[PDB]
Amino acid sequence: GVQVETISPGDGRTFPKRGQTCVVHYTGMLEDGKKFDSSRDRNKPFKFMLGKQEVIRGWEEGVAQMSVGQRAKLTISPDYAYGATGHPGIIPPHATLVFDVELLKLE
Ligand SMILES: CCOC(=O)[C@H](Cc1ccccc1)NC(=O)[C@@H]1CSCCN1S(=O)(=O)c1ccc(C)cc1
Repeated sequence: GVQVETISPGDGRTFPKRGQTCVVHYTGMLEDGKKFDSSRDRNKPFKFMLGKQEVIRGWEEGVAQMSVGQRAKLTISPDYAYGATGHPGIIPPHATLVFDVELLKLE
């Protein structure tokens, strides 16, 4: 599933609701720890609507547990990410994914 390990705490009271747009900054890594993507390096937060299934299951469920302001490490097993298929061109089959995600704002 998805594990959430806090880096820096959020407000502990404002949690994303389905239908809201989560605004975040993230870095993604495979098990070797190497960065394969980063919104921070583009200096532009990434946005997604919780519940629209436009991000992997680990992200919908992991970010849903965070509060605004929280920065956490999300460790996602393959079944909650790309499974046996992977995402051709960047994530191989059977990949556990680790993301550093900071929930910046809700819109
Ligand atoms: C039910 C499935 O939804 C999705 O697999 C998506 C769709 C998407 C891919 C790249 C950029 C934006 C949106 N990606 C991710 O959920 C995940 C987490 S959210 C950040 C994006 N990425 S990722 O960082 O793991 C990734 C980066 C680049 C590529 C090309 C593919 C995946």
